[PDB]
Amino acid sequence: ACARPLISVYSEKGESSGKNVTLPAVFKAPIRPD
Amino acid sequence: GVDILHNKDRKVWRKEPKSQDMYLRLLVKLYRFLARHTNSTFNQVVLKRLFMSRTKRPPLSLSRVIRKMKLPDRENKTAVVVGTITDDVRVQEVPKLKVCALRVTSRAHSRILKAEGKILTFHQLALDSPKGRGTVLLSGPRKGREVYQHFGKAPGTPHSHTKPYVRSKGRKFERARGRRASWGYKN
Amino acid sequence: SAHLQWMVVRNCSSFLIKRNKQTYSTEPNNLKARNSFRYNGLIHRKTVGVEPAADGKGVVVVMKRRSGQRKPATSYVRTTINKNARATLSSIRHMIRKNKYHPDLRMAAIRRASAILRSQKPVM
Amino acid sequence: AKSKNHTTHNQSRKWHRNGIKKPRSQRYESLKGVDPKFLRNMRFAKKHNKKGLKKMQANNAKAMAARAEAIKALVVSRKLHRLAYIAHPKLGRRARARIARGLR
Amino acid sequence: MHKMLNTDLSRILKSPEIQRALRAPRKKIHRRVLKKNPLKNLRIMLKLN
Amino acid sequence: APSRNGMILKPHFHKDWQRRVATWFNQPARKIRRRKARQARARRIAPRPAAG
Amino acid sequence: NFAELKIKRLRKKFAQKMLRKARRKLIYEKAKHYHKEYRQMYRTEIRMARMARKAGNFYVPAEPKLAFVIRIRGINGVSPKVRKVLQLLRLRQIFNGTFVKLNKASINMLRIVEPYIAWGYPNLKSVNELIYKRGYGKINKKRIALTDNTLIARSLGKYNIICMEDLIHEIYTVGKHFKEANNFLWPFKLSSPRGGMKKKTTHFVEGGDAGNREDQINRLIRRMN
Amino acid sequence: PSRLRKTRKLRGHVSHGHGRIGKHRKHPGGRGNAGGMHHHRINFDKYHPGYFGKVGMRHYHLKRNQSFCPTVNLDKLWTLVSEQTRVNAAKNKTGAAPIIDVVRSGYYKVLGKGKLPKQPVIVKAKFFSRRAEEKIKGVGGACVLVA
Amino acid sequence: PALVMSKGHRIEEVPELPLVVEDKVEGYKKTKEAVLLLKKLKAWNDIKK
RNA sequence: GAGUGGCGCGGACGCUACGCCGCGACGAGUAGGAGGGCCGCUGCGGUGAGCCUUGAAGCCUAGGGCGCGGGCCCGGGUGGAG
RNA sequence: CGCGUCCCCCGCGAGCGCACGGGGUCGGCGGCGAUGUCGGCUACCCACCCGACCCGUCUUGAAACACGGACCAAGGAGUCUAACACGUGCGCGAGUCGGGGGCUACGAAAGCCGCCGUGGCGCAAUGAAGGUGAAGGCCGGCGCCGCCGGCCGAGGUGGGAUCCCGAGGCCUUCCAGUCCGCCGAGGGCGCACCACCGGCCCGUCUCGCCCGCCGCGCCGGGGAGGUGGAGCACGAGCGCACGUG
Repeated sequence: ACARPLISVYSEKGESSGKNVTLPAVFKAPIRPD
Repeated sequence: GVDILHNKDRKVWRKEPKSQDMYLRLLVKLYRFLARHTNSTFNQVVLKRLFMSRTKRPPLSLSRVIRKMKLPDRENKTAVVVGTITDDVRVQEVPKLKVCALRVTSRAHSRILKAEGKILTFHQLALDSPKGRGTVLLSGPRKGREVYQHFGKAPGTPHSHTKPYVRSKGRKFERARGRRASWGYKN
Repeated sequence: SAHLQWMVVRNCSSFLIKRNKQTYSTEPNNLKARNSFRYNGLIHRKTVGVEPAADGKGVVVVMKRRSGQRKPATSYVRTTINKNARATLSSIRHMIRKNKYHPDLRMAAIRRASAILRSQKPVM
Repeated sequence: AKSKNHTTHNQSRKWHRNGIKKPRSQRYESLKGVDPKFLRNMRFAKKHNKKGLKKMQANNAKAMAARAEAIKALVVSRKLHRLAYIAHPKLGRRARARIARGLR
Repeated sequence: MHKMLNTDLSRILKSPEIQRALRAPRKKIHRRVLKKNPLKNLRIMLKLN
Repeated sequence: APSRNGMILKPHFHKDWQRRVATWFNQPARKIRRRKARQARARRIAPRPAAG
Repeated sequence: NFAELKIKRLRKKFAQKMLRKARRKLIYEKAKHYHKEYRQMYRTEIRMARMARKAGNFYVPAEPKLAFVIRIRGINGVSPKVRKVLQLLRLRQIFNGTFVKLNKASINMLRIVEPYIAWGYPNLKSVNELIYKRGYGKINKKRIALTDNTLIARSLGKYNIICMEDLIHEIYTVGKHFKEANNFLWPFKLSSPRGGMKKKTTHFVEGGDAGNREDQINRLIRRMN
Repeated sequence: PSRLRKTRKLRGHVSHGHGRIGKHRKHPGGRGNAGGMHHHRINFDKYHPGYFGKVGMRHYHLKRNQSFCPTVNLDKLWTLVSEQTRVNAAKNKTGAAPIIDVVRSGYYKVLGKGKLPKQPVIVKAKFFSRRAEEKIKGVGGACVLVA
Repeated sequence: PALVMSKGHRIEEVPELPLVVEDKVEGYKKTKEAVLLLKKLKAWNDIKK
């Protein structure tokens, strides 16, 4: 679908921060090796 | 020792699209399955048309998809093009349009959807209608391309309205000896 | 999706290995280990992997979960089965058939686990 | 340095490789080369066909009722036959069913 | 834009929308079958006549 | 000799044209030169407009 | 429930068994009917010739409705008209055979290729061996061997030719559906004549094999089949 | 890409796909458009009729600025002024026609090709066709001339 | 992550994500800070490769 | 097809879909055309957690083979850095 | 080879077993087996039998008493550039393209500008040119008028892949009977495209008549019918890459 999930953000220690970004629609753009 | 001419043995249709683009190749897999496992001949034509070259699937403009869907017994029907749907700027009124096309130009999207029309793709067209029941299958003009004006009978040979290959058209670029009775002759 | 990222991986993946009129896939979850839409262990939601245990004897069953499929660490859950040659093959038949978990890989996995059990079984 | 002047030797062999094609047998011949006094008049015959259309939709629809007054007002051996009757699943459906039940 | 929006045709081709309006799979493979002469073979003759 | 149906054209390559070929590998280095000669101009005329 | 669906699937499986056995008895009784026809056909030909000779008059029997045309000469150095007629008779390969019904239109096609064919009026047993052994079917433009009755029935059933014996009947007794039965048969791939040809080049009248052989094609059919 | 070319399939083959009888000789019909009237008369007649000879008046110092007169039709005239005007001038009851300056959009003449949608316009164009006037007047509008 | 493994990048211990880090990685001025980052995010096995 | 009335926890192979499979017919060939090369040479971006002083390239071979073929893979010797 | 029934003369038995039955198996066997034998087609040498002239080339025809070639290694010949045509792949699509310019190790790269889209080709043709420059029927006012109106409206025909409607039909000691699923008598809407008819725009010729008007004439537009055009008739181009010529 055009579903944009909630992509977390990681602190330098390797643990997940409480601040989260909606996956930009760039990442669901058509996968074209051509 | 059999007298068969093997001149006309290898048929020159297409078995697959020359395009290596995956989305169009994933669509072929979906219509290979339908062309054979449905009794429908819609799915035979749509499969055959996905293989075709750019020149063989021309852009059907919006105004034809207005015109060829205003016809009787074509109401509440989905217009299917295997080419593209380009926006025609010199048409004002745009009805509700259930349309399937491989591409639609973003200005035609802008036009069709705002008039409460729905745009599907060929994966959705299969879910809407596997056999293609209640679909208007259209194509744009295939003597559309300006290339076809140069074809046919020889330009310089009588009753030929054929466009000659000239570097540039003026008053002195292929106008005299073949084209006038005043010059050598007129065809 | 599964079918989309196959049409990329099918010819130009790093695991892909072509020589001697043969094609394989050196993926960490391909079992039968051939370049195939069925057995590719990167592509699908559900991925049964069978590997030799980190210890001497036993076979691990690598189960790929439902949730984290964009999550390369929290994805794969591993379970080591150090039992007899019957109820290691049985555990794997029970993990797949009776969970409805990728039942295409029900017999392909048991021929593998058997051949791992056959490998860590000394010579005379 | 004389040469061969002319021949038609290999030509019949060449003409039948794509076939001696008979010309494009199409309906509606063009009105090209028709005498331009006749063609003026036929062009005027098509020009004013609209003139007698209220006469036409009347006359061609009174002949439609004339089909409702004329069609509404209108109204080798024996042994192989009994087998051929039985041996196919439309006319020998119940006939096979009475053979099958007749072993009691 | 996407040329096709759902690319998971694992899901499409076995979804009940398509699965109603197929025809049945003809998976019975038919290999070549030998001829037998009527002079040589009796119970190949009795199959025909 | 012309083959078939095809455009009539007169290629202007009858001179010793290969001696006087101007190749544009200067271009990406020229734009660096023109830019450094434009900033160092503007840095001289310090409060004045740079277009002038 | 499935108490029905077990019993329902058996009844339909039973219904199709008794549908076979009803068709099977028809194929027998149609074949037994033909054994009477061929007896009555064979005997009336002799009968008419006896009541002629008793009177002292002559019984001229009917000019034969059916020929069997075998190609004998090769594919190299053949005239273009003679190429065309051979490939309208479906004789595209040396020692190919096809059944050709005689009329005015077909004998003039069989006289124009007289060097390149060995033709004649075939026997009832000559028709038998060609349709059983060498009998192949043109099903979906594929030379599929006539091994079962449900190949001829599949293609020729609409003309009520539902078995091999119906086809042999349609060939030998040139019926109203001879065209659809003859064109169904693939042109018969006969072997070289076992014993040797007399003289390929010349006509049969001048000690050759090229052209007409009235009852004498049957001597060469068994030589080749 | 040389590997994809034809020369790569002609290694081994002697003539290199240019005939064994008639050798690949340098210029066997002359260089370029040689023999246009002589030995290439048929090519230059069959596909390039009018090539040889003069026609019409020479015009020595011709500039392509004086003869500049680009045309819009009445077909795509409503593309030049935004969608916001066309709906407002249709919706409004006052009968005020929106002015379409054609010189602004880049065109100097309005030709009358298309079917103009039935609401009054004002066209401030430089040149006009007769049919172009009739359609603007027919719908019910003004053909304003401009300099 | 299927295509990134099929590319060949060692991504096996990447904890989750198309990986997004906090904005105090822009503020780094030494490699020892930057190496000890890729240890924690478990992308160091891609440089060890 | 479907409605409503009158004990045993079991079942091989598969399907790189550019794959797999089945049935028929056919296969000369200069000039010439097109296709397919997991044919071959040299550099480049990727990639194989590739190979290599426990011996790279090369070169020789009455060694083992493979491919219809182009060619290639190994064994042995030689060699010294890819 | 039943009975319970419908006329003219006299709807599932229950098993077995053998098999000329949609391409071979044996549930049959016996020998020899460590420095003297076993297999290894291939590859080394050799012999016999049949076949077998020396390649390349131009040529109607070469083993030629045609020419090049004693032998071996290495080198050695359809390239690159511009232009054009067509095919094919990609992107956007009445547009499209920054290619020149400017902005901000690899990087001389890449990213960006839109009041940098000038400009290129495309969207309009035609004429030497001045120029001109691409649908209309009818229905009312003035059996008719220019014209005040008036709703309506990019053709027609024939063939057309597909779609649509469906007279009726597709079963289980059974009868109505709803719902889906599907096929077909027959009927239509008909994409592309082709053939034909119309129309439309420019050039030119014949015909004939009306109109406009700050400027009435060597003015301006209009009409009918033939005819010339590389045109219109609800856009397909542009850029990029590849192939071939």
